[PDB]
Amino acid sequence: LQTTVDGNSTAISNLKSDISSNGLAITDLQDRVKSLESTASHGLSFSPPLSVADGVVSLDMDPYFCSQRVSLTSYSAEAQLMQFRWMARGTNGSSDTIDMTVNAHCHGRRTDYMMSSTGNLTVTSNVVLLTFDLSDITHIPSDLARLVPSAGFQAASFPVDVSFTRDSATHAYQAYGVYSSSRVFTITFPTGGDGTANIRSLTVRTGIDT
Amino acid sequence: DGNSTAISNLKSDISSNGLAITDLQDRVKSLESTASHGLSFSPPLSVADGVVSLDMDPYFCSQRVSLTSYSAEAQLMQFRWMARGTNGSSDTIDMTVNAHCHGRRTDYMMSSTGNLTVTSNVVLLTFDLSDITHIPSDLARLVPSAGFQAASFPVDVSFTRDSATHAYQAYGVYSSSRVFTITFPTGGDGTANIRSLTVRTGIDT
Amino acid sequence: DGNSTAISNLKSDISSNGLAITDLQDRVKSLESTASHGLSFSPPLSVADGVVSLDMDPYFCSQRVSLTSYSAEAQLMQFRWMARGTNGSSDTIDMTVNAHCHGRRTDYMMSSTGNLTVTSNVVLLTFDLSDITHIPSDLARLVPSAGFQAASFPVDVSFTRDSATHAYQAYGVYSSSRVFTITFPTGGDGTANIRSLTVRTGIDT
Ligand SMILES: [Cl-]
Ligand SMILES: [Cl-]
Ligand SMILES: [Zn+2]
Ligand SMILES: [Zn+2]
Ligand SMILES: [Zn+2]
Ligand SMILES: [Zn+2]
Ligand SMILES: [Zn+2]
Ligand SMILES: [Zn+2]
Ligand SMILES: [Zn+2]
Repeated sequence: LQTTVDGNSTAISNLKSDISSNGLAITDLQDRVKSLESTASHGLSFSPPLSVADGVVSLDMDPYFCSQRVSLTSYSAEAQLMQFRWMARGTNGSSDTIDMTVNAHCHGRRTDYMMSSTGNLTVTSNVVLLTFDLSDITHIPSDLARLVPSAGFQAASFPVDVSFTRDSATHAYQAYGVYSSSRVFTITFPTGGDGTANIRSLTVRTGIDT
Repeated sequence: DGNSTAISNLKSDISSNGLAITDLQDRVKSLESTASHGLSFSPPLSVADGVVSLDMDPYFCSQRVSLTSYSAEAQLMQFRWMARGTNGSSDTIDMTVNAHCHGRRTDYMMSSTGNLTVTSNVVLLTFDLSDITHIPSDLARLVPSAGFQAASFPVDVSFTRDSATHAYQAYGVYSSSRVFTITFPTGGDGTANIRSLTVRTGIDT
Repeated sequence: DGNSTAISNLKSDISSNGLAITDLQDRVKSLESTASHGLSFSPPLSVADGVVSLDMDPYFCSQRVSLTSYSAEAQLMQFRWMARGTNGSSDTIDMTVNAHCHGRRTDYMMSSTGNLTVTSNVVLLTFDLSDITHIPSDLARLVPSAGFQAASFPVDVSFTRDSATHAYQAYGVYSSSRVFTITFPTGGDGTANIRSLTVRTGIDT
């Protein structure tokens, strides 16, 4: 009986020792888990144009502007040469309309217009305004987005080159256009004289950022 | 019996350890669920030694804190290029070419002092990179992008014919990455000679 | 013997706790190895309060879900620039300048007021920002990028001399970030006056 009690006491002391070892290991774990819980990269999110899908972070790229070939580079979208007819509308120095043959070269988010006319435009003053509304294109191109300027571009007048024949002589002017809305721009240019007169063989060259 | 008290005390400590273990298990299971553990990066994003970068083509873009336009130096290349009549001419003509490369835009300004014999009212004139002998060091600035190659593109031409100037808004098209052909009116019909050909155009590379 | 049973029971629970601890140590070691810990982000990527962004120059690019071209408003600046003859002229000439700033491109359309006295067959004409009257607020739009400044660039010029028009494909080059000089033929020799000078060029900013 004395040996029972004394032996059990030694066993208890050994158990105490094990419990303290577990106690210490618990504290080390608690410190380690506290440290892990403070990890800065935990909870990261990504704002457009960055995005995550199934743990893969990507840069979302507009193919008319940029692409990747390992590094971020310029546009991958195919260029187009659009060909259509556009009835331009004279105002402010003309009441007439003129049918323009238009080639629109769309490359990246730049669209360059090259236009020439058949027929003529009667003018009454030394300056005329000519309006280009997308609704007046004879057979609207499918890719309409390429003919609409960006919000940034729309905010300013932009240069337009014009040439035409008046009294069997060709005149040419550095002129300007401006968008009155996303679908409509108007150009203003000298007519090469005063009074009622006719100009023909009108060419318009300009370009826009889309 | 003194032993019984010691046993009762040990039980309480074991139970305390158990509770702390359960708390740790819950916290570690929470840590294992952390959404950011699974993260990788797709080009043009890349990671090296824990640093995540945007890899940038210096001909297109750069950083000055924010992502901005190209840092690559522009170049004004000057060289001669033999162009080849390929329809409406079987003649050739040596062009003096200035190529202004700025970012991924390359603008051509060409002129000639020679003569081109043409046989019809339209001529096709071909520009193959192989016909540049004194090549510049960055020949990739003369190669259009895949996207740009997909369409015809505007070319202005001017020349003299029978002592008269002619100028036309004309078009070119790449038949391959190294070759484009311009198509333009010759200013008349039959066999004739045109002089002082100027060509102005540009490409996106 | 009774406390012997109780000691066996305590032993079993202590053992269970130790094994639970070993498993937690393995899981925590694994968590400590997590590759995504300590990720950082290099310009133009940045992080603020755990949100990772692409910092975008609004004159170059923007996002509309995807990374796209500039959002900044275009501007048509109008000002007077007094250009200075720096070879083949010691004269000055006042230019009316429209600068069309769209994204990081600035296109100049200039027309002259008055006559420029030239002395030779080529003139150099200098455009220093200090000579602009009523300097725009966004002066940054008139300063070429470091990349652009590295090369000469095309400039179109036209003017009148002795009642005849002349027009040349010419070139300019920046001597410093604030100053460029254009070089062009004057259409003759000796002392003369040219008028109605127009200049058209563009720069990447
Ligand atoms: Cl006992
Ligand atoms: Cl324990
Ligand atoms: Zn006129
Ligand atoms: Zn973690
Ligand atoms: Zn002709
Ligand atoms: Zn138990
Ligand atoms: Zn286990
Ligand atoms: Zn003077
Ligand atoms: Zn001349």
